[PDB]
Amino acid sequence: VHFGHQTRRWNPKMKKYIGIYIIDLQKTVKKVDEANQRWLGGLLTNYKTISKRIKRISELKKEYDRLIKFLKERNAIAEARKLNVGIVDTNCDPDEIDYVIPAN
Amino acid sequence: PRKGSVPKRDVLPDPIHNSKLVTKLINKIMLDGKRGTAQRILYSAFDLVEQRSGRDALEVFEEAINNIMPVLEVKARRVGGSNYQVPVEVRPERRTTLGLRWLVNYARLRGEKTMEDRLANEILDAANNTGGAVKKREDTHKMAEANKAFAHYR
Amino acid sequence: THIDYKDTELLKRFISERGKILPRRVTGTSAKYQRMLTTAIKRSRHMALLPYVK
Amino acid sequence: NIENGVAHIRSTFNNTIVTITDEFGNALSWSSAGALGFKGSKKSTPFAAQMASETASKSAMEHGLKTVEVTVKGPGPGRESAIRALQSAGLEVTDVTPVPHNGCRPPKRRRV
RNA sequence: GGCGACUUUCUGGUCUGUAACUGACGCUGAUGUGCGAAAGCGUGGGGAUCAAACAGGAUUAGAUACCCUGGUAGUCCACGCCGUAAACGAUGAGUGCUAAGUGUUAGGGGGCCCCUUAGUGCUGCAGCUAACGCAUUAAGCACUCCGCCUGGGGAGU
RNA sequence: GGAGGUGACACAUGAUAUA
RNA sequence: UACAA
Ligand SMILES: [Mg+2]
Ligand SMILES: [Mg+2]
Ligand SMILES: [Mg+2]
Ligand SMILES: [Mg+2]
Ligand SMILES: [Mg+2]
Ligand SMILES: [Mg+2]
Ligand SMILES: [Mg+2]
Ligand SMILES: [Mg+2]
Ligand SMILES: [Mg+2]
Ligand SMILES: [Mg+2]
Ligand SMILES: [Mg+2]
Ligand SMILES: [Mg+2]
Repeated sequence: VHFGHQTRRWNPKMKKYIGIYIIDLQKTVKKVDEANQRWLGGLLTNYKTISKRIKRISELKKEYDRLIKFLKERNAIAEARKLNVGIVDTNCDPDEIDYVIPAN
Repeated sequence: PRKGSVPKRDVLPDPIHNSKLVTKLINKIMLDGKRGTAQRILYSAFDLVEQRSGRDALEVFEEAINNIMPVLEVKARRVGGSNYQVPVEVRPERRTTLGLRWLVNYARLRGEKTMEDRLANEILDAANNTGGAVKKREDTHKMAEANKAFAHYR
Repeated sequence: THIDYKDTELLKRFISERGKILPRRVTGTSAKYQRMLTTAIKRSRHMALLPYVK
Repeated sequence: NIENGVAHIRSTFNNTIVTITDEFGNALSWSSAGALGFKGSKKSTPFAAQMASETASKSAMEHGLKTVEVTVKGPGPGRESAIRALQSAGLEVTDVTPVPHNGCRPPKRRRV
């Protein structure tokens, strides 16, 4: 859980956390103490609308089959980073993680 | 049409000669839905054929139709400033259409007084490789072989 | 090594079936080698050691 | 009576010309699309080329020619048609298109 | 600006490494002086191809065009002149500093890879921008010098 | 997938403001 | 629409 992505794509901000690059296992352990489907656009920023679908899911079969299945993560961070913890590989941006775990 | 080909309608064989081609001929003869007149003309014409030739009317009629049906036709085409008459091969179902259409159309232009007389003489003529309908087929091949260089268009 | 225009056997390997110089992306030669190759082949063509167009 | 020969094909975008000779270069019989009464766009069709090599070959074989070589030229579409028909006239088949090594200036492009 | 077959002769510049040497001898640059595609001009040669003008043939209501058949200057050489182009990266020169990734050209060092110079491309942060975009080859951050701009037309008259 | 290089018959016209 | 022709 400490072998990151290839060198030809490693973000420069993971140099402290980092052939291929190997993660900082020693630093992740100290960081770990400090700390499945598509993410709908506006899951957090549009709860005034999603909750209606969440409520309508609780309350047709064609909708529910996709609704149950529903209710890489750049959409989610913006929904949270704009509101003012997560595994952060070398290719991922660390500057936008409050509790970054530098483990693969 | 743009979507695709449309299914065609079958016809019944005629009660006298057990022939679907004869039924299709009656429909070409028929005007304004008057089928009884068309049937009367066709069966009277076939009696004239059978006795002016000595043979079966149907047998003469298949010979006559084979001499009218074309094998090659010409199609209009626009090719960048020059209309080209592209020669194409007539499909088997269109061959029968043109054979029957030309036979009736050129029987209508003849000088005999009754249509049964005109149709019977067209059939007898076309069975001897003559007449207006056979000439029209000849002029269609004469237009096609004059353009067989243009067969490379589509 | 420096390519000699007299060494026709080495040069023939880099010409095609019509006597054309083969591109280096085909033969895998490097850029500086291909430049030396081209001068030697043109020298050898002039001395009739290699054909212009066969 | 000559048996060994060479067949020259000159296919352009306006006309196809075929000349048959020995290896000594002295011609024996020639035809073209124009020699068959074809005019204009008819003179360039691949079909119209084959009617010309067939005519040319029949005249060369009349002299008694059996084996002929092929030299093809020009970008005219009547190339396969005029070459396959060479083997289709009882003749035994055993590119000379001029390319310059950057010589003379070509004419201006047509602004049609 | 430009430079493309090969050979010889004459000759300019750049790059890398080294750290012998000199010891700030540098940068920029008004005026000035030179070089400067193509067309063009003068004198004299040359003249294959192509081709302004021009002629004929087409097309068209007309066709002083586009297309076709020809064709002169010119296109080529030498020596003078001309000094202009969307002469463009539409981006003046010099110097330093500021994430990365990835091709390529010419080198160097070390163990095909790693490091490093100098060019030449693409992508892309920070920053900048009206936006497009630029982004260690800046259009970022700074200092020096030069050139230039101040609504459009009239008029580069 | 997106860029940069490379190459590739005939058809005339429609006043001013207000829109 | 008010015009122009
Ligand atoms: Mg150098
Ligand atoms: Mg200076
Ligand atoms: Mg000055
Ligand atoms: Mg000049
Ligand atoms: Mg001309
Ligand atoms: Mg001159
Ligand atoms: Mg000069
Ligand atoms: Mg300017
Ligand atoms: Mg600067
Ligand atoms: Mg700078
Ligand atoms: Mg960029
Ligand atoms: Mg670089």
